[PDB]
Amino acid sequence: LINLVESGGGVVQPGRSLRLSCAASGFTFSRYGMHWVRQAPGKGLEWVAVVSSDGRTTYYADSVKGRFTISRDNSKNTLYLQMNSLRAEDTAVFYCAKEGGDNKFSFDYWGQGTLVTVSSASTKGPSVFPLASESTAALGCLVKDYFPEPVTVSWNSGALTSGVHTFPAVLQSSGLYSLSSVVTVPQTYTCNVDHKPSNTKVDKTV
Amino acid sequence: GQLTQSPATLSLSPGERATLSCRASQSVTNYLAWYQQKPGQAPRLLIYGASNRATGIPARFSGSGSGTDFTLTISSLEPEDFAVYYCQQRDNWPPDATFGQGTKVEIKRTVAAPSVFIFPPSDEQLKSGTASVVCLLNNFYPREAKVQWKVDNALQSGNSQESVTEQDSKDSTYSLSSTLTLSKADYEKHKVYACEVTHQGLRSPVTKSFNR
Repeated sequence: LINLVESGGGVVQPGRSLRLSCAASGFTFSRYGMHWVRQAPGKGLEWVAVVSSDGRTTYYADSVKGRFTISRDNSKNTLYLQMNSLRAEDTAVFYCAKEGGDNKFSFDYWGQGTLVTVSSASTKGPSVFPLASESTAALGCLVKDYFPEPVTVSWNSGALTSGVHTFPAVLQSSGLYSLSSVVTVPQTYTCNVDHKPSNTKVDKTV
Repeated sequence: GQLTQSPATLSLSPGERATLSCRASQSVTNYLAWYQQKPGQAPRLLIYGASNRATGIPARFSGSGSGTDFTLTISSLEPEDFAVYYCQQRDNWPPDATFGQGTKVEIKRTVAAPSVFIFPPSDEQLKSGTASVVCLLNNFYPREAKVQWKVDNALQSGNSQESVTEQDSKDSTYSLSSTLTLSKADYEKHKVYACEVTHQGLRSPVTKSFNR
């Protein structure tokens, strides 16, 4: 019944801006205090800001004070977060949250989250390298230096799934991501790599 | 102001009882709330006011506590209950919410040693100026594992990054990837590349290596 849907997230360079939105439905929006909570990659939940139901009161985490501005529209029932002077450390999934009906010190509904990536990295497709006496053998593909997330990896157009492990991507110091996809075997092996951001497509036979 | 959750990770089998703890640094005015969160998904309210279940939350989830001590209990674990759990608090004023750092409820299974593999950088890649040496730890349990990189017997520190998969849906194991990054010039200056793995399932550490 109640629903919160966010949008506005995206990739941006340090010092620039972004405006996030959270459209509410299924409840009388104007009667509830609304918040923004973030979660940096691999970290826990972190409160960001709040705006009173009537929009007259706002409060911020010290780390965003003076840069971010929270506001709301009680006609279009939408919550906003204007983010200025963004830094690399602001990078995180941003969630809007509704103060609970039964208990306002809890968050009964959350938006799905929108990614805010603050980096000076350039949109780049990945280079795909092969990873080539024993009872079991391993092989795979090194999907290196791409940005931003995500990439999809399948083996033999999807026909091969057993024994496959596609690892979470890691942010190299260069600011570009890299990940490995492997398969163990006790046939031809081709990893299908797709990176939308750069409309890059590669089928690497290993 | 601060909420401490323990233990960091809870390893239990389906059907078992899970007891998660959250301790506030000072007495909380308003009883805490608990959230469940799965990888890549929004948190979801389980308990509020310390003991009240949110709508749609099954009876196996219960909560208790007051003052500085709160507990979240899952009477009997179902496969879909293995996730991360956070406790949360908030006051009228100031209005900022505080979150515990989370407790991961993980599936416990029999010990499984990882099979190890080491991959030299491809000539294709070397053709670009960089070298990535990869070490794979396939299907192991528990999660704790030690990966040590050595180049001509020099312990490598600070030039590797690793990644771990989520607990496998059918065998409940973990798999890990460790990538050692060296400039191509340095790669060519050394001969022996070794990845040593220490794990409970391995009665002796396992070393996989190659000579450039």
